[PDB]
Amino acid sequence: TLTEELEKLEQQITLTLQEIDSNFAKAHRIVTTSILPLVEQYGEHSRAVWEATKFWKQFFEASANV
Amino acid sequence: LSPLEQEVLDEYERLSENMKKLAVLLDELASAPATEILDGLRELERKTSLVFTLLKASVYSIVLQ
Repeated sequence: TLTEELEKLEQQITLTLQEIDSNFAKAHRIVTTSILPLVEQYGEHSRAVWEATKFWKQFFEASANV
Repeated sequence: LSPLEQEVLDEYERLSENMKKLAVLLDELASAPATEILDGLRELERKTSLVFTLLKASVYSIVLQ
């Protein structure tokens, strides 16, 4: 009973450790999956928006510069 | 002298006629549009301010804030 529970909980600990590793790696996969290309696309479209603002900003600069 | 008479008479007749034309034309030409001009221009101020003066306003607001 004593050594029984010892080995049992020891195996539970090892299993739980492997489970933690699995969840951890799952989060790792999620980030490495497509989050980086997603934000790259976001920044790309944002860059396009800056090209949009590149025109009208000139007029505001002109207003400041008379 | 009839030739002198004809000269001064016809010439001054032309001058009087031209001066009548001057008075009428100058008065209408410079009176009629004037009111229309200033009316449309005060309204133009009321309109142009809503594109340009507000531009200065927004610029000042953002740059200061």
